[PDB]
Amino acid sequence: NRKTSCPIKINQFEGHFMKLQADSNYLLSKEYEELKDVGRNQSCDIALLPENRGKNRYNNILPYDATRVKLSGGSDYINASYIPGNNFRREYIVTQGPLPGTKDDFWKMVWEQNVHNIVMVTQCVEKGRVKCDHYWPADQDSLYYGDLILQMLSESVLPEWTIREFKICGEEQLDAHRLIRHFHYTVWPDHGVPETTQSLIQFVRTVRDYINRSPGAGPTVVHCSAGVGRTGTFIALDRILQQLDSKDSVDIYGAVHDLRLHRVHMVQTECQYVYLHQCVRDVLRARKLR
Ligand SMILES: [Cl-]
Ligand SMILES: [Cl-]
Repeated sequence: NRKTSCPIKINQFEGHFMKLQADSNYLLSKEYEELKDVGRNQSCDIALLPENRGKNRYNNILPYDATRVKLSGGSDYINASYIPGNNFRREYIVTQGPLPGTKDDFWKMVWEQNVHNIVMVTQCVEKGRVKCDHYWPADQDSLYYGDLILQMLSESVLPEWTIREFKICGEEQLDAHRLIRHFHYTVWPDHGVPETTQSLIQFVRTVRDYINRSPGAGPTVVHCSAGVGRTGTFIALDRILQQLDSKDSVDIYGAVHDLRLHRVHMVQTECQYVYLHQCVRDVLRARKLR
């Protein structure tokens, strides 16, 4: 029944988005609402098993069975979902903020899934509430995490994000040792989206640049506290900005639709949906004049 895609010619985008926003977002809200049930036929039965409650930060925010990431061994559960790319599977892994009791699991998944890049879009504490464990080392002294050894090589604080590099080694499969880059966006507001489009556009472009210069990146891990709206907004913006560099139409609706198929709450508020439109708007406004 419902639309899976709403492509807009770039030359029409400014007017499209104005029309969507007219009459207090009348049409924007109607469009957003058409996405409401996408993916929602899918079960999370494994995530709900009695063994796994402690492994979920939030008991009501769970991976679908069909797209969950599995750990090797006798207890395969982690709160994490695969997101396919346009050209190949497993472009992204979306996950929750690791718990003290799941941080070893997190690094095991990183190792086993050949991940080279992690994007974190939450602070560890927000508004007095714990949102994520500090699941990486506090300094440059090496530490075991389960069967893995980790050592932080650098930690670089920038105005709106912090970039860390780690050495990691686990049981040898496709590699025997690895460098991990971690991109920590530190300024997402406590309720609402970033104040500027520029900030997240530049964060997404920076991460994408680092990924693209890797000889082999693996899936990119993206997490907030729950692996929900902020993470989905990040990934959607990555897709949308690449679209603007390749095609003469942009499909924000489709980008969000595609994410919702694979995990609950991928772009979770109308405000995030609006923000994605504002980002596209602003890029196109600039380009029109250059
Ligand atoms: Cl996939
Ligand atoms: Cl791809």
